[PDB]
Amino acid sequence: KVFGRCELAAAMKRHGLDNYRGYSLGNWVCAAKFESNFNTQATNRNTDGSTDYGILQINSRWWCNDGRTPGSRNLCNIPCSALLSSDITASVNCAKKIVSDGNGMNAWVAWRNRCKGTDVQAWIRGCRL
Ligand SMILES: [Cl-]
Ligand SMILES: [Pt+2]
Ligand SMILES: [Pt+2]
Repeated sequence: KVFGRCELAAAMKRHGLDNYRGYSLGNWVCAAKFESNFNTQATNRNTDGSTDYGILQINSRWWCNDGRTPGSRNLCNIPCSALLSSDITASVNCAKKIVSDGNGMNAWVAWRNRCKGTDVQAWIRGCRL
């Protein structure tokens, strides 16, 4: 499922990401834009042999079990396949443990390089929330 900008914002807001640990909704949407281009089915192989999964490109080295990442953790206690659902509940729930880790949204390189310090609330601009 490829979300719409304001569709995704609404869904994330409905799941409690707006201002979660201080990160306004715009950050979470901008993160999704530059991670998966809003596509729940996005997958991408990392250099280390891990894979990034879903709307926020959650990664198999620490966060989920994909059955093929040697010496990884499943800190969110889910199959990585669960992050490719058209229902974003597990992507959001796992992002909430990721973002609490102490690194914040810096865990996402896309957010750090493309969203951090930008007018991120442009990404929610015009949406009925
Ligand atoms: Cl839900
Ligand atoms: Pt929820
Ligand atoms: Pt939902």
